Amino acid sequence: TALVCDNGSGLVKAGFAGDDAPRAVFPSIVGRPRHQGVMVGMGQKDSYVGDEAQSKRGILTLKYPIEHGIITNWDDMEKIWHHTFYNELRVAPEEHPTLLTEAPLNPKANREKMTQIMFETFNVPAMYVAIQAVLSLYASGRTTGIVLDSGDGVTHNVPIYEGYALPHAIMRLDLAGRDLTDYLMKILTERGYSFVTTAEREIVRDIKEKLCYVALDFENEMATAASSSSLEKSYELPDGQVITIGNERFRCPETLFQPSFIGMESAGIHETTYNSIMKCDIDIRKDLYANNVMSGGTTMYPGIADRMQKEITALAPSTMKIKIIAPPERKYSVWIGGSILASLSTFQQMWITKQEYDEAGPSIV
Amino acid sequence: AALVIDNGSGMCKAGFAGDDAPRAVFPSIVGRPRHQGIMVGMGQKDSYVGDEAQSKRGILTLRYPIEHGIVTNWDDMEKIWHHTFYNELRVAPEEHPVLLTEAPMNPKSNREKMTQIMFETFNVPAFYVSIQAVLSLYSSGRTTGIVLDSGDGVTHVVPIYAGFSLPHAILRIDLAGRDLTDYLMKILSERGYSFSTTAEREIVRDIKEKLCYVALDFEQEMQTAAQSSSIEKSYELPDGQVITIGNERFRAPEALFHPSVLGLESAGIDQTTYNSIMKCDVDVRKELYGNIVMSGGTTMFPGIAERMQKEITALAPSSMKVKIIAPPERKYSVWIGGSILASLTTFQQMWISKQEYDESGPSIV
Amino acid sequence: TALVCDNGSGLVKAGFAGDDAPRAVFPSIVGRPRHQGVMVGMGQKDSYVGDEAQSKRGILTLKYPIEHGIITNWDDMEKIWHHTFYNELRVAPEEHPTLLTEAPLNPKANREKMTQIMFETFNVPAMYVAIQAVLSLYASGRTTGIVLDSGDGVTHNVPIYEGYALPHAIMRLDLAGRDLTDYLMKILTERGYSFVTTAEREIVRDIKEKLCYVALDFENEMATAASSSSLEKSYELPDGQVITIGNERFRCPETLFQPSFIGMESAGIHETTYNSIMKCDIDIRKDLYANNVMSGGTTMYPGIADRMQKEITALAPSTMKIKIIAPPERKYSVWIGGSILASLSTFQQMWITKQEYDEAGPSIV
Repeated sequence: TALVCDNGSGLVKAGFAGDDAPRAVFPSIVGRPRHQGVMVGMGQKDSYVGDEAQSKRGILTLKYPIEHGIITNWDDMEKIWHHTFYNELRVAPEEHPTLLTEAPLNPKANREKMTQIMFETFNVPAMYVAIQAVLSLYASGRTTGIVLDSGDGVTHNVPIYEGYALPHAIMRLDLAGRDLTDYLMKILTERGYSFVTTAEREIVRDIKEKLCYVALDFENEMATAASSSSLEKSYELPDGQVITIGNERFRCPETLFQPSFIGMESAGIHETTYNSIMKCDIDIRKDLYANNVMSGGTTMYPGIADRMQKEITALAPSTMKIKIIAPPERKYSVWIGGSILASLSTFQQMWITKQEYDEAGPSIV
Repeated sequence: AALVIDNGSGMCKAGFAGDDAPRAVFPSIVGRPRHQGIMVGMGQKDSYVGDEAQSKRGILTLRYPIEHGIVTNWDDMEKIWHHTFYNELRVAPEEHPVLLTEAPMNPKSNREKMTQIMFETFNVPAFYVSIQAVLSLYSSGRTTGIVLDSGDGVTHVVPIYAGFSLPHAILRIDLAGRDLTDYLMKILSERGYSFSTTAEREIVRDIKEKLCYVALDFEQEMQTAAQSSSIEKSYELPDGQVITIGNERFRAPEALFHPSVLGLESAGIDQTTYNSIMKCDVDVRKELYGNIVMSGGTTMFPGIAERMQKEITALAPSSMKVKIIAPPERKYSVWIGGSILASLTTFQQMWISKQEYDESGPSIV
Repeated sequence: TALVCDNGSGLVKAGFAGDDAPRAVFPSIVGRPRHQGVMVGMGQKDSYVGDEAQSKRGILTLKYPIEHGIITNWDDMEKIWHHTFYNELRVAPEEHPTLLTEAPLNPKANREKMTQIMFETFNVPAMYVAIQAVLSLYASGRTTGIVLDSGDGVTHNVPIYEGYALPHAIMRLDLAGRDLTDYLMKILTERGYSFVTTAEREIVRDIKEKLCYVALDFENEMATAASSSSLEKSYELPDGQVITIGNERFRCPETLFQPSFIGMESAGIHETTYNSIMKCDIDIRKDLYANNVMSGGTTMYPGIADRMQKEITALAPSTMKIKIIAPPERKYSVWIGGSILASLSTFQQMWITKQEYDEAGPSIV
């Protein structure tokens, strides 16, 4: 059977086509040691991937090999792809068709390099690479719609008709998980605190998951922040510092809607939906609006879907019939979409064989 | 001497009669500041146009008043001219007879309204409006010839038999040089290519000009882009990223022959030439077949004349004299046709006088 | 028991006999899939008829099997009827007598081949084929007159006196429901609009039915268009672009009186009536001038009967009584007549059975 492997900028999820829910789920980090010391009962080790990269981070420096949707470094990608099979999944590549995911609408060479390294270094009998937002539409179990796939690096509004994007409206904005934590980090220093290590930047990254939320209306939320302590939510910062976070808790995740808040020349996410759709053919738009679907990391925020209903309806003509879906499982949607499609009998023919590599070469798809 | 200001949907060119090269060529963008302020540099003036407005996006909200060579906003079109006269050419409208252009099959009122503003707010001593294809044909030194503009704005085929357009086959495709840059801006994304801000989208426009070509046979080509990096040409993005560009090099221009890849079941430029020619009378058809003149910016792509020559040969009888003629200057022919027409001595009695304007009014054209 | 199934340039109308209004109703379209993929619900498919095809129109190749009321392909047609019995009426053709309709100039071959398909494949027990305009006269209940049959594909003048339709007096004029809608496309796009996608492609059809007028006195209604009265009629798209249709609204039905509006240098319906009544005998004439019956989808226009009233009255002898009988039901009359006829207590011994069919062969029917 086959393996599906969502390479995030920050999270890499993998498993056997057949199950509902992914097996290997690890941070996309390659760490590297900061001093010649011996690990307790190990060789010194040149690098650390995912999880042991995460725990041994302090004595380390951590690079992520995927930034903003791009695989940037290609060795550190191999270390991730290795850490899947030979560490997380307990498998040998040549046993398995493998599938990986990519950022709405491809050319060639970065996929060539993906396809290449698969069949050569690892020797997987088959590969397929399939679209990240479009696979969230496959997870949502429909054809048409507009996805907002926003992970660590890169958000995407993707409008779709048939299985594919109506791609001319796929706005990127590289305003996403990373710079959202950078805001929380600043607005807590502003609040009177400090943070130094990347571990501490994880603890920031973390308060983002647990305490940062999306109001239905910012202006009334700033008002209720100014009225009652109600919004303040403390948390024991591991050391000790039970810190209070109040108006910040929305003033960070807001950043999708206001890049002005970090100080960037982008219009907000709420508007980019309308503009992507206005860029598209005009009547099928109705279907697109009716299936606005969300996915990834930064889409996990408490309130974001109902607020997208306030916002996008005020942008669009009132009779528009807009409907935002955002799967409860959404961190894994690209993989749910993946497992099922990889396991699909009418799609079994579409996989890239080993054979097609050895004859036709890396730019197969 | 008498001016020529061709109102490109994205590219406006000005100048006079007689000049060989267009004197004032600029991005036809009206820019207004997002918070108009008290001082210099701070966004001071209620409208900018051209390369100034272009860099100043960061302070502005940009507009294109002309959509599909149909001026869809006059209150912005005017103020472009007020910059084109006073800030580009640095001259006063009331002194020079003006020649300005139109997209074929212009709704008469819109012409009459250009005619209105020119003589009323602009008080120009004389004026004449002119059809874009028909001027580009004059910049080949022809009377007769079916012409096909593909500009930034809109793509237009005209059976110009002997200096007259035959309306009934003046065909339009609303997928064009803008939507082609867009066609590229779709299909670079899963190599992590970042095109999403207007700055980035500019960069994808540059790649379209520099690398994108019409393959002589689409499918064969694809398999050479698979088999070899023969197609694969690298490019350094303004930050410094050595990217490589391959399939998109031939896939991006090909939306002109297959509108479908954008999402418009419209006939390709070739099919549309043919279908315009048949829609003319039998004897008109012969010369049109042998005198297909290409015009605009989007007719520049390497491959396009040889490819049009191939396909129209399949489409016409074996013994039919198919013959393409393309100007190396085709992004500017429409302007050159202006400058030639204004300088034509014969034509000095053909201008619309200020007299006729005030005796007979806007409707006379 | 008996069935009636009217085959149109636009729509099939099927049912049983003696039902008031058609049981099955579907667009004469036959689509083929352009993409080898599973429409998850079906397996692989052959072809799509009706609204199966009018849903999947983008991914299909649509074909019009019955150009202008003449059966133009028998492959697609056999499938239409294969769809008619089983899927729509949900029953088996072999226990059901089946009346169908035919064109006023319909060749023997077309009558005989529809009947070959009828018995020899579907195995129906008894069938009838009957001339479209007569069946409107039979829904109008009379034996005599001149029947102005304008549907989607064809406009007709069929005189009848006693039962049977008059072959050399039947006028036909191939400009009708389609030619009018896609004209309303041009004049309204000309009014500064564009029906770019599928459902406003549908809205140019919708507007034509609901909103349009055969204004009585068009000339002094052109004055009323030009002096601007509140004749203007907004309607919304699927988005919130309220489109304002005012004048064109009547300037499009105007084509059934002057064929010049599209481009045919020929006499409008009104005249062609008068001409057929000339070509008809003298003694009949007083009937024809007073039993001018109109039907087919296109005759539904607000004002068309009054207008026809005046047009032929301005051509006839003033000693003559004139009457254009436009029934409130006219878009289904061709079937109502059929249904009534099949349900007639006298018609059973004209139910042409397989016994009659076999022994005589196709030429019995």
